[PDB]
Amino acid sequence: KPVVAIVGRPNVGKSTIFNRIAERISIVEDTPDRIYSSAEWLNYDFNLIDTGQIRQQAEIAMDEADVIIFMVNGREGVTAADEEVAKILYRTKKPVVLAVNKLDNMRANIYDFYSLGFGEPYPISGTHGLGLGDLLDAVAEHFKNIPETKYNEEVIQFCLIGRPNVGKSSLVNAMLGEERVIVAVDTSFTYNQQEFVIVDTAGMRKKGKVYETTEKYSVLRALKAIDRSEVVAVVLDGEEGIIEQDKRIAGYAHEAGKAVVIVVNKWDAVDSTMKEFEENIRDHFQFLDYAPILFMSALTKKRIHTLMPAIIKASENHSLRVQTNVLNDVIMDAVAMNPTPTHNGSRLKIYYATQVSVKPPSFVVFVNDPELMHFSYERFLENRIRDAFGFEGTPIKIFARAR
Ligand SMILES: Nc1nc2c(ncn2[C@@H]2O[C@H](COP(=O)(O)OP(=O)(O)O)[C@@H](O)[C@H]2O)c(=O)[nH]1
Repeated sequence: KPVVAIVGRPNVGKSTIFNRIAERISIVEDTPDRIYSSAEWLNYDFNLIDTGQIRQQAEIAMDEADVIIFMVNGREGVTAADEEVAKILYRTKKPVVLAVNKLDNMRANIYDFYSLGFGEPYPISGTHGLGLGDLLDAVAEHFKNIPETKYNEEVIQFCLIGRPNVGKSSLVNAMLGEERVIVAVDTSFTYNQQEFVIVDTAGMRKKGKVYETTEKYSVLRALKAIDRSEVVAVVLDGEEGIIEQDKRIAGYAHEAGKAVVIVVNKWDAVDSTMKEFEENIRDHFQFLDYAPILFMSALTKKRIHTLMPAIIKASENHSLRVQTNVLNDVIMDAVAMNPTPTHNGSRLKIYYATQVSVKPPSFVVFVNDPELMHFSYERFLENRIRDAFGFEGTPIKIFARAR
């Protein structure tokens, strides 16, 4: 069932590798010309795809395929022509893997290929079919995060999670009632003529034809939605306040690496009370600090509009992709301020940094010794980055590898 797309500028072995992991399909059940299932022998199954200036491939590809293999040529390196393909493929929420043709994993030791910014290279000799098992290992994993429900990439998916009676049902409509908004297990609406989807909106429709089973099945119901949403809205109870489950479902988002927002509903029904309740939230949600605290009301529409904007802001950042050149200026700037730690002689060195993921954005820092980068410096960098391009709404992770 999964769908994989080899992409890259022409004359890089795209056509070679395809035959490696190729029989064709014709008049059999499908959601599509020129589709193939995986080379039957192979460990796993999925569909391959022929995509038919390369902008046409790149879009048609990321229209119809949930894991994309972008393939350069390492005979003579990261071509000018290549960097524009990457630039096209930066506009996708789907995974991407980096095939580097004709190399020894040795000839692979090139920071240039990391720059392109889709993570680690995976070298592949093509004629001998070396280094390929690792590639399909790096691809297949993503099959485990492909949702069985799919939308156009320009659709934006989100959810209103929390404990019961807090506002979830009331508050969804108040938004839909606004004139900017224009009205299937989910609600598929538009705002400013742009598609939107509140994921599992039967979190409302089910609970009122059905006596409330128990905490377990509803939370699970919610965490399953979170797996499909890009922005979560953790929507509290303004009278009642903090607890277990709010935190529990809200902690899963950060641990899923999800764009979070903190809505405080039933604020009409509240009599300094903000900033004491804010730092009360920031105490008990001291990981969610990037995410903004909204003090709206569903019942009286108070600040109801302070919402879809904040989502778009969070959704925009969750995707937001930084230039490798600027980023390193920021990082070189980091150390000149605060020198790296001493481990009595052995000091940490930061050679080179680069973006690799999004949803949520993720950076690798290349160093002399990974464990020498203690978490303290790791966050210092994180805090520096956020004072540069904001990223206010989203989590970001910072891995680190030996050069
Ligand atoms: N009087 C009163 N009304 C409540 C109480 N709890 C909930 N409600 C009402 O029921 C609604 C519950 O909100 P809802 O959006 O359904 O939250 P959800 O059930 O978690 O989606 C509120 O807007 C309140 O008017 C309560 O303790 N007292």
